[PDB]
Amino acid sequence: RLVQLSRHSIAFPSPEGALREPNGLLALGGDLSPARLLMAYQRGIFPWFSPGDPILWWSPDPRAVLWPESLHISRSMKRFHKRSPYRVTMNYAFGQVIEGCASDREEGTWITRGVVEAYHRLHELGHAHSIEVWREDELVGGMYGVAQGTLFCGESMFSRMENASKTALLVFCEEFIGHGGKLIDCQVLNDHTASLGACEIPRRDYLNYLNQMRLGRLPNNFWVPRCLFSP
Amino acid sequence: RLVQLSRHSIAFPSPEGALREPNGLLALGGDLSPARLLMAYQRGIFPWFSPGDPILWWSPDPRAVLWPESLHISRSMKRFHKRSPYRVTMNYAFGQVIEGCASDREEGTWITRGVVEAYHRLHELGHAHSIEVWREDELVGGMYGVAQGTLFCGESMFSRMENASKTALLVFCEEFIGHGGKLIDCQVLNDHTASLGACEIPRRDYLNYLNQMRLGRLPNNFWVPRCLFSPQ
Ligand SMILES: CC(C)C[C@H](N)C(=O)O
Ligand SMILES: CC(C)C[C@H](N)C(=O)O
Repeated sequence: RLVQLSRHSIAFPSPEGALREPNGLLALGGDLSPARLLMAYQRGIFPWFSPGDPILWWSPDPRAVLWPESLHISRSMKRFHKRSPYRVTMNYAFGQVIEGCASDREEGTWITRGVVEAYHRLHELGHAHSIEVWREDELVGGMYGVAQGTLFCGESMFSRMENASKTALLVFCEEFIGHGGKLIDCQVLNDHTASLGACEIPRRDYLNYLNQMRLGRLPNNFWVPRCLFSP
Repeated sequence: RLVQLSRHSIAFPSPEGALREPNGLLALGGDLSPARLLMAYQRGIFPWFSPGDPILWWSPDPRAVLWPESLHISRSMKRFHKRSPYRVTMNYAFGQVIEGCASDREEGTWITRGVVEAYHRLHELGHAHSIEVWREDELVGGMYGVAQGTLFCGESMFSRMENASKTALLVFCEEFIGHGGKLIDCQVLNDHTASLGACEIPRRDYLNYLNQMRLGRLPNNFWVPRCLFSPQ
């Protein structure tokens, strides 16, 4: 299997052909052009690879996902948010947010300048979005991802101050479900993501949901840059 | 005659009182704010002016239009599309399409940073849409415009590869016709648009349709980003 892409085509092989180990490895090569990424997200595929390696494309089985309404907020966090010291915005500083996720030397080490430029293009074309957390005038956290109708693909999140991440995710979810949102894609289940309510589901089911929710929509102004939470 | 708009009011004068030559010159000034732009379209007025000049608003008589079903496709163009090398999408890259038209260097030269931002806002707001044509991984054409119910005002289109904009309009028309689309506004006829089957009707007639179709409605999700046609 494992198809090798090229500049001559933006089409990917079927997700069902992905490898078992590593989980979901479907293709390598191509580029991070706006059209190829959209095609990918449209088919439940996403790019991830370490700096120095060719572009690797995935669609694991199972797929880690998060039902907005199932977001788990600790009793402590709720008390924290009740008197939150942060304010949350939407699409105010995408560059800073993705650069925030990049600078942390962990899972975000895969975010190279090439990746940053690629997603900043999707954000400029209106498909990639960011939620920003502010402490005074400083960005202390947030998250970003690619929208797919009523489905949201969460690429990553970062935090430079206690409870910043949870805040962005807490408020976003309220906003999301409040206006039609139905699902958040987390790709691969991990400890932190699992502690927040993320659960695994068969890839085939994820695909069902995806081509089902990508043709849906949220209010015309749902992604317009604005303030989301401010006491 | 012809009025100076004000940053104060977002209202327009009766299109029927426009000049004959230059055809349709109705007003000047104002700004390109969403509210005002959206209002002009509602009234069958559109902005057009060269860099350096003040905003100019127009409503020509006659008006150029295109009945979707009457789109003319040559026999060799059908042969081409039958085995098409292009991919067509909706709202995948409005900014790139508009910049593509601005780069035309013929008359896309009126499209300044200001005009681009103004139409970008209407896109952000969901009133302006684009149709992209891809060849492999490259954007080779497309068109963008403002939706007005079952009426669509085609602002402009561009081509970087043979038959690109024709397949853009061909695929769009099929999509548009299939879900309730009634008319495409072309503003002012030009050899190319004329070969595609566009024609001229009296301004009072166009306005008549406009006021009828702006009430019409297409599927609630007609404009969400998606692929409309995939090559083979
Ligand atoms: C919303 C989150 C699931 C985003 C990203 N997948 C992460 O693990 O941080
Ligand atoms: C897109 C076309 C059908 C209309 C546009 N005004 C043009 O002449 O390019």
